[PDB]
Amino acid sequence: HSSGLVPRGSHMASMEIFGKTFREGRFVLKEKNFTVEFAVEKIHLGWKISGRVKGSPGRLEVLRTKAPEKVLVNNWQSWGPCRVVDAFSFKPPEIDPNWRYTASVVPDVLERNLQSDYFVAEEGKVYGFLSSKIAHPFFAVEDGELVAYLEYFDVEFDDFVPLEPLVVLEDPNTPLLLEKYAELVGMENNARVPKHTPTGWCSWYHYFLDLTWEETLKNLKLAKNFPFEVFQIDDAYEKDIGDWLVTRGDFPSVEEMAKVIAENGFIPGIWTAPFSVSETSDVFNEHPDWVVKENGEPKMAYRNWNKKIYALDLSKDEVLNWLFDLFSSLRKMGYRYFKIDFLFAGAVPGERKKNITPIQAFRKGIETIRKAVGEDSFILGCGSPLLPAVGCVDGMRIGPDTAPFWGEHIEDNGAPAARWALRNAITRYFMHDRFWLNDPDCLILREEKTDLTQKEKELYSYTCGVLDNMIIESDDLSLVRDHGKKVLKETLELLGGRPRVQNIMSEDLRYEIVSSGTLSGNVKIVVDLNSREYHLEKE
Ligand SMILES: *[C@H]1[C@H](F)[C@@H](O)[C@@H](O)[C@]2(CO)C[C@H]12
Repeated sequence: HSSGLVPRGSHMASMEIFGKTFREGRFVLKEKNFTVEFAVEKIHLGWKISGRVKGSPGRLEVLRTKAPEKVLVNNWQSWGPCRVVDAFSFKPPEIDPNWRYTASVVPDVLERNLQSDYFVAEEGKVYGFLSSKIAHPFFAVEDGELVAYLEYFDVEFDDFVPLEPLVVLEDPNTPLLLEKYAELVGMENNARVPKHTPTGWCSWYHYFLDLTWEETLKNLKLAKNFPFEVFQIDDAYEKDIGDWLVTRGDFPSVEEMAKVIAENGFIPGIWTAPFSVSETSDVFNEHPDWVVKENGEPKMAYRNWNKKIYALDLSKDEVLNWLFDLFSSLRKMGYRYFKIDFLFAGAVPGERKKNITPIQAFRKGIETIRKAVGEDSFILGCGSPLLPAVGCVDGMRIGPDTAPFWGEHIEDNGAPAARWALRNAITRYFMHDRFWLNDPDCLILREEKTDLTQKEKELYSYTCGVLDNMIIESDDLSLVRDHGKKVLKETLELLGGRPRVQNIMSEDLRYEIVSSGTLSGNVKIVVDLNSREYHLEKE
């Protein structure tokens, strides 16, 4: 009555799991420096590999199989591409040293080989890891083979710790597979998926760093005529990166800002970059030992605001206690919506006080933030590693920044452009209502001080509505007139459904997207991001 299963098909015959022929079973791999105990089990729509590892697994090879020609690949963080690429014509990108870790947490890979983080898909199969709690899970294409790895960053384990589980799903319906992968991720990490999604206003994509409190107050008054729940102050108010409770210019205190917003009937929101401290900040120069190091010196995590930005060492209790105090204080002031940006800084490789992986460090930081703000606060992640944030954040930015222009000829390289922001909202659609609520970035609906056309505004906004994503507007509200108000109202009527991108493996920016059971019934939108055209059907 033996009941173990083995793949029947010829492609699956290439599969090697921890050096073993792929079939159901329990297995052990003993190497010089580590030991893995693992199990392969048949699950609905595929297979699941799980287990435990001890020793020094380093860059642990999990799976090797033949590489498909056309693969949907995924960058580890918000801004980076999720796109279909030819596996064999890859050339190593030039990586800007100011933003190296946005490209990859293991840039040594990306400098030689095509990399995908967390999952990779081909038409009819999905390979995907269900978590990133200790190791960083990634795939590389190495001379025609697709290889799955768990990167432990030289950390040694005296006792067994769990592997990040790997699934291999198979069915002709690729969107279904991605949706089922994401359901498994959500269960593995106890994803937060709020039943209510906030609407709101954000200052960034009109004012940028030039926001003043005078302009903020003008918008706070006008916002009373818009369907906004949250009113969120973005980067501009703070004296420096890390000095979150010190304000600049005409801004009142951080506490005062919250109270003005709340007295005006909005849920107050605030932006921080909580794992980042700039070289000029009070907090860094007061606590130079609080940052990740390289040869005992502070390691640059990225360069922005025209200065070197360092990463907080989230293995340190002093650091976690400082974050806890900060976010507790914010909650006490009345903020209930927190946009937390540049989160990848917390996971940069480097020297930390405790010998834990960068992913373990990251998880401690974001969990600390979660505890501080409480259950009833909404956390929106941004510039963030995706799988390690599941279970912590409520909302997640899943694309590069939008901008007040389309970017018809702008390179797909994670820089701001509405075309690529929207592309990622489409290709990472399946995370929505499974990992978290997807944030496609703000709608820019003004009719002046913008390079966007009316058709572009419609296309972006209606797509986001069909996708049931977060809807946040970012404009000088004075400059939003009848067209912009109408687009918003119509977008909000498209929400509420269960969306699917039906041709997720598309190579030419033309997508067919359906959503069942919206507030407008069943809907379909077909979009072309290069021609900037759409066709929308509503029941
Ligand atoms: C991170 C966010 F992705 C973006 O929306 C905006 O908040 C800024 C402000 O510095 C770029 C950073």
